[PDB]
Amino acid sequence: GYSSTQVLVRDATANDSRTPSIDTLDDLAQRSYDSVDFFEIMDMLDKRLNDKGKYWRHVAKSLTVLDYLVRFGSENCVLWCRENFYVIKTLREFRHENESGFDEGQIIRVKAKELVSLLNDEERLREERSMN
Ligand SMILES: [Cl-]
Repeated sequence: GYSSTQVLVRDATANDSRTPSIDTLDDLAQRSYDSVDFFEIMDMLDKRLNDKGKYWRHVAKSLTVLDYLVRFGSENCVLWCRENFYVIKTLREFRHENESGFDEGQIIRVKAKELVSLLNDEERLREERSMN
């Protein structure tokens, strides 16, 4: 019931201790230039970027994917972020503390602040994308 690309996004953002591999990130960036795949990718990231609490790994890993797409993927990836900028901005406020009382949300807030800064700086974004 999944397309190839959907399987790839699901694995890249799974609730586990792995970080998205460069191979998978590059696959997603390349596939984002195909409009059918682009929409499949973003729909899955939308779901997982909007997760919370003990499922924070879905959020963290989706933010990793999203940053990579903004830098290396199609222009459509940038367009999506600007449409959905409010949601990305809210991730700067993401909260979750684990059983040990450790703040698992901090990594998400840091990632989100860095992505918001990049998206707010058109020239820097365009320069990075051009060099990539
Ligand atoms: Cl397929």
